[PDB]
Amino acid sequence: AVTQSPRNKVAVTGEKVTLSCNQTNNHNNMYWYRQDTGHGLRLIYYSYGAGSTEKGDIPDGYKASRPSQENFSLTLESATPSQTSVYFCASGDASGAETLYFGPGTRLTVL
Amino acid sequence: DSVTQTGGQVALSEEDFLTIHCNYSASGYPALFWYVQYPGEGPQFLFRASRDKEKGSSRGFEATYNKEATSFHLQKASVQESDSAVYYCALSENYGNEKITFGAGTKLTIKP
Repeated sequence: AVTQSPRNKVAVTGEKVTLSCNQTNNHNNMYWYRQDTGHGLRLIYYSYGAGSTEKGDIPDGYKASRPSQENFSLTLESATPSQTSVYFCASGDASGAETLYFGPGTRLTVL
Repeated sequence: DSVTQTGGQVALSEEDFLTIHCNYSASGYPALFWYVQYPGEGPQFLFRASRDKEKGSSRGFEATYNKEATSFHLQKASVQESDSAVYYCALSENYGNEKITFGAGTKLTIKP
């Protein structure tokens, strides 16, 4: 339904990291979240539809791109240790009050 | 908006009565949700509720939209083995922002 890549990633401070997200049901909405203990899931960036991008609650250090309807990617231009968490991408199903379906997630560690 | 899960961790033994609190603050009628996340995977839809007094349910769990007390407490009379994972309370703003705000989550560890 929604797949992410890579599943596991270790970067060094300053490395440029791109997380890739692919959905297969063509929903207009896609979201990028990071999950941290004590914070649960926080929105970084989200997309209302192809060719557009919107800042989430904690976008600093990130940028995202929605070239198409099926793909939404998240990029960490210069990775910092604080970006070390689990990233989850999700598409929004409007027919269910925007019920989300997440990809497996990307475990990113910044050394 | 904001969602609060007064419980960060919850330890219970098989068949114990489960209740994970969810209190919130919104700017209108939002739709309340509950997601379950098992080891190694992403969060998955459990159930939702759009209107106040409405009750959502699945796999034994359930919550009731109580707009007055701005709560949506998750409950399951008898927690099994496969229940041990993380639960997130979420409020979807499908009628407004279309942004979904999540709680801090709650890890449930069930011992035999």
